[PDB]
Amino acid sequence: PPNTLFLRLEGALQSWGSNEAKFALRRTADAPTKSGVLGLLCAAMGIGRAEAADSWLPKLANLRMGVRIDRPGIRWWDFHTVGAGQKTRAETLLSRREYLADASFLVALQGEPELVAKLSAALAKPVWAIYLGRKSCPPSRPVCEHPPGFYNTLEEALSAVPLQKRWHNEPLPQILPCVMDWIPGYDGEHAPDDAEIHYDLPVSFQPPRHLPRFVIRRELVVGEDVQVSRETGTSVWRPKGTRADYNNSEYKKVRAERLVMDHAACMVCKAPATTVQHVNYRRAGGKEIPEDLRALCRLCHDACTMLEYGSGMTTNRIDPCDPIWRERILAKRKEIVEFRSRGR
Amino acid sequence: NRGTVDFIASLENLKEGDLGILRKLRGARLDEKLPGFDLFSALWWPLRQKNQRAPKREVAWLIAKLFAEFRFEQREGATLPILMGGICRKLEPKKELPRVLARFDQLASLDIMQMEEPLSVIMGILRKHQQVCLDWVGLTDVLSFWEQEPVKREWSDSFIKAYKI
Amino acid sequence: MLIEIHMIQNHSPANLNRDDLGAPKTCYFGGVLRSRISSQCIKRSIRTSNDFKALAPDIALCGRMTVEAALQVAHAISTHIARPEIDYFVAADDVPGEDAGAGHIGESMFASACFYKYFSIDWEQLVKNLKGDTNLAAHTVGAFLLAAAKTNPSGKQNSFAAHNYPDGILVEFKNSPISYANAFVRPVSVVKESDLVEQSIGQLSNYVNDIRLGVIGFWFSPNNRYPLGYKHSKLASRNIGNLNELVGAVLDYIG
Amino acid sequence: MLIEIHMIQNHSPANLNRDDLGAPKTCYFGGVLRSRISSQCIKRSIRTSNDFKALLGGVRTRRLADLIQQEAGETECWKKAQEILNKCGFKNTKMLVFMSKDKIKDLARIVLDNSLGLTEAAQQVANVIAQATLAPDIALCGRMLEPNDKDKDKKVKWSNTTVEAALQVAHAISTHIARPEIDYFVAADDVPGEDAGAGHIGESMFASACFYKYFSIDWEQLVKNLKGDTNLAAHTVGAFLLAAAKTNPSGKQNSFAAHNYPDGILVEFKNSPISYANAFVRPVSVVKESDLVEQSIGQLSNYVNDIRLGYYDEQSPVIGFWFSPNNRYPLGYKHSKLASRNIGNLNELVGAVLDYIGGFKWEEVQKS
Amino acid sequence: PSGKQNSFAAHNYPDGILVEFKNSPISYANAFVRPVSVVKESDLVEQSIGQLSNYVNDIRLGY
DNA sequence: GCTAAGCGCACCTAATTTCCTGACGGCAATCCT
RNA sequence: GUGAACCGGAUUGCCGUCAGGAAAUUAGGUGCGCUUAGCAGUAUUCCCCACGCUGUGGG
Ligand SMILES: [Mg+2]
Repeated sequence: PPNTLFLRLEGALQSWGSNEAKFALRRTADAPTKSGVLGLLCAAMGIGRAEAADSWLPKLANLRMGVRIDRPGIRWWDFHTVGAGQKTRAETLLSRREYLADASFLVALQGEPELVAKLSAALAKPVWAIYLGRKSCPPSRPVCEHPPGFYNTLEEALSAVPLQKRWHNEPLPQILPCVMDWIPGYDGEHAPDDAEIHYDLPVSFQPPRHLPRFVIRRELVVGEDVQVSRETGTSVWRPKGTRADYNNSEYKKVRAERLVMDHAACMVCKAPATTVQHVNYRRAGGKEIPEDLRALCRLCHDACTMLEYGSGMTTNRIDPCDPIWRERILAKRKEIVEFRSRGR
Repeated sequence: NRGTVDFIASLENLKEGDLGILRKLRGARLDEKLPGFDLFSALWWPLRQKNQRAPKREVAWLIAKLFAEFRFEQREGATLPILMGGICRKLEPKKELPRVLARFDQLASLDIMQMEEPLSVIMGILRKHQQVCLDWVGLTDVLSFWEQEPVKREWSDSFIKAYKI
Repeated sequence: MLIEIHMIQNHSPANLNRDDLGAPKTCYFGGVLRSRISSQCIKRSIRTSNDFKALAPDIALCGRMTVEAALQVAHAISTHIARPEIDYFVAADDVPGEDAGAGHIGESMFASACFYKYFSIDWEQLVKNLKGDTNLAAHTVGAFLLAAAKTNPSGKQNSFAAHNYPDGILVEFKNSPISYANAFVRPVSVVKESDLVEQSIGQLSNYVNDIRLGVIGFWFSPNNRYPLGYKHSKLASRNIGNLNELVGAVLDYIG
Repeated sequence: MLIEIHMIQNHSPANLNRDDLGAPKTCYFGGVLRSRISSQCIKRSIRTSNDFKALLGGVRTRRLADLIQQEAGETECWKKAQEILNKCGFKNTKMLVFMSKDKIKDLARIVLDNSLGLTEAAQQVANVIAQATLAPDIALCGRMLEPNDKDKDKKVKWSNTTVEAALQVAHAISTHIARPEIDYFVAADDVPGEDAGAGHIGESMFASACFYKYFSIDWEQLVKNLKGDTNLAAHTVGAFLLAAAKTNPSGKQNSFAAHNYPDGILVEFKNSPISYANAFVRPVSVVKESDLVEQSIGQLSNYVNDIRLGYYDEQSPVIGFWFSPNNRYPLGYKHSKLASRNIGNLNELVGAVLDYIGGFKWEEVQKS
Repeated sequence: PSGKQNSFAAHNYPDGILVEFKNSPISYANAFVRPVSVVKESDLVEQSIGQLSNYVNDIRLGY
């Protein structure tokens, strides 16, 4: 029943090279060529160099497809120096290679249902490593992300799949290009004046022989036929939360529980205790368990807070339960008695 | 934002002797003097308990010391890169203006525990030009939000648009 | 089945890859400019190295004259906005003359970046071009881990001795080849309480916290310096503190 | 066999390195600004250090004809030296040429001052310049030279001038966030006037930071560069250690006399270079207890423990010596007992690393 | 230095002068990397000379 | 066994000048004869 | 395996070198924390254990 298969092509870089490149200058096309997506599917099935040649191209090539450009990635040129010989000699081969940076494509191939089912099954199970046209460009989103469906035409299939926002506040293209294989309509019907030639129909793949094809572009407008999706995640990391409060009900029960086994007694000077102090803030706010809390008196909790404020104590506060942190606590508590007015 | 406006109001309601003990505490921490820590506790602990959006300890201490030192009234729409930046139009553009601009430029590269001295010289430049009002609330919520780049970005181009008028 | 290796490596200020004009190589991602190390740079750095040199191994890992090598690397996209810098040098004449200065009196370019580096191996084809030598393939995968853990691009390093080590390696054995570059569509903004590598690893952790919601993962940080996921949540299958036991666990999972 | 030197050095307010505009060199590391000292400045200060006069043996000059003419009391030969150098490949008073000093003196005097042919004399001069690579500073810093093929005659051939560098120096980055500071200076007029104004007004730029310095020496490449004379290699290593510990870059030292000595040196012996700058990815913030050198040494010890408990080889143990003056700053203050040989003397440290290198004592190797 | 000495007559003579003769220039500023905290029973000058002596002894023994 | 009201100031002035460096140094191969 | 697979931009380097921010300056004028009080001449002293219920083992 589903006659359309969908491919999601997104990565950090991608390069679907055009016809005018097998010299040292090796440029790219603005959209994925038919040979590129056909090769991606051939790797997903996982047949050999000549096994594609032996009656596999026209079964995937008569599938009149479309490619939908979500966002336009910019053309980045990489300065590639091949070492040539590093039989060998000190000569360096010079090259510049074009890549599409930050672009997302959706490719909808329309064909008979069983081929689409086999293509989706092989897309979920790539027997070989698949990439974005060049081996150094692995995909950043799953190629089998969007499920297949049944659609009468290429336009309905390419307008059904939504456009996914990577983050919450990013500029989206109001106008969205779509490039499809030219539907001949009725028998005859010579190609219109806007039909451009494109040498990307594979008939042999070692060495690559490409056949011309007619390629036509429509425009889609988002918000009426292409709809956005939800964010479905978080972008920033934002490490965990400090600043436990002092008025929530879950605080007072733990605070009163810690005042029991300590018998309302301080821990450094053994005075009658009236408050509690925290040792670490790994758990805070309301989530507190009574093994990292120290029952402290009024005159020494203030000294502890006087000492931990700017010592860079981060999370693990002053423990009154080790000898290392204690000997200066008494020296501190010497002078809170000395200068505070007792008189809220 | 709640917790900050009442902090500014309680700082403005402080009397002269309390501001004096805050003035003497300027330049150091609050672990070496008792009444500074008692005052910070009195002005922080109940407002920390009452509101979840209380400012962070060290930025609140910095703003308390700076308000004790300089004592400018709270007024909306009078943040630092507007007032300084309108001050930066009346100076000699080739020598003096780059020097005051570098004085304001230094502020973007400190952490929170040495920040009070370049702020002090900037507010001294403000005091030398008879500036009575400062967005204390605005200064403290952009200072407590110092961990991000967009906040320093809007700080900076606010200075730019104050300069280009 | 595919072995995927996502490595986070913070490099000290240097120039590991140079373009035609001497700048650090630069890519475009997340709607901002990133520092880039080219794939072939990392490939040749891993190859031809006595750290790795210690049917034919390393012909299957990186091909040579229809090999279709099992291991390929992605371009090292930085987790943050690239910060290229001018370094001004002079070369003294070191002979007393009436003037001063003799050298190029030029300017070099350098940048420091935290790189996400993606590596993918297919196991089945790596066995296939090794003629069924499963033990040799396991040994050469362990050798890949050992080398790529401690080999840097041997670019301009005499004047910029950048020999930093990765602070985080995630190894999974998932179904489809996915790169986590989409984790860093956000450039990493640095906060006062956390460092750059911790924030980058946290962004990776918050991104692998998704995808599973809508496979396994071995996490390596030196002596658990950076834990993947600052919680007790089931996000990393095994938090591993040493590289040797990471390689051992991966090898005993494979065989 | 790689010798690795990791030093922690706290400096007084100073301007050791400056860019075009007279500002201290700054680089972004970990997303924050860090004060930077260029590796070329450190290499020059090491080569022009007082612990290098008995070891300095290389000149990198474009005024080679001046050097060749200087060994001639009455034999005036400067235009012919310039002509033979111009035909050698240099195009002018030349490009920068690096080779030994006694070599250029003696060999160029006996070659180019000789009344003989012209093209093959240039070939002899080129052979002398290229083959003169027996100097330990040339062996450490490295050199390759390429002459202009246009001005050179077609009958002059050049041999391999590529000297592989056995020394890798990193740029000294601060362990904390960079603190650029401005010094407003005037210059008073020594004669009085009716106006009382300065002769000049300017702004110098200075910064005080705790720098992390990184050096790496390849012993096999060093003994390949200096050939089989391993005594000179040990002398070079000891002179390098003494110069790196006891010499500062000669920046604005007359106005900023910052000659502080490093509080911590780790000399590690391993076959793979390790940069501990990732210890200071998180900037060092000061606290009430301890100081900046103590905090930086603690962070460095934490990272050293993490690396040893992380990247570790049973086949090649990691081993290093820790330096502190009279054991003032220990490395593993809490738990990291990794430094086996905390050493409180520079000569003892040099002797220990020379003994690990082999059967060498410092007094024995101070004769080559 | 004669900077505002008419309003701040600070003509205090040095409390300690260490004159050393050596071939290489060394400096003792690193003694005061940790700031001097005044205790009640001692002095700022006394503690400054004590820290300077600690660093001088350390440098003399290790360098 | 432990109290409670009421009361908390504003006006004046906030400055002037002048000086702000120069010269020197800027590389070459090698990527079809 | 897809204008694709195999594929470094390589190395040679002190910005350096000269410098007082300098001379001038009262923070002054005004001020009550203050009005009430036995640590004790008793009438339930908060109690767990125990005496024909007023001794007895103590929190
Ligand atoms: Mg106590």
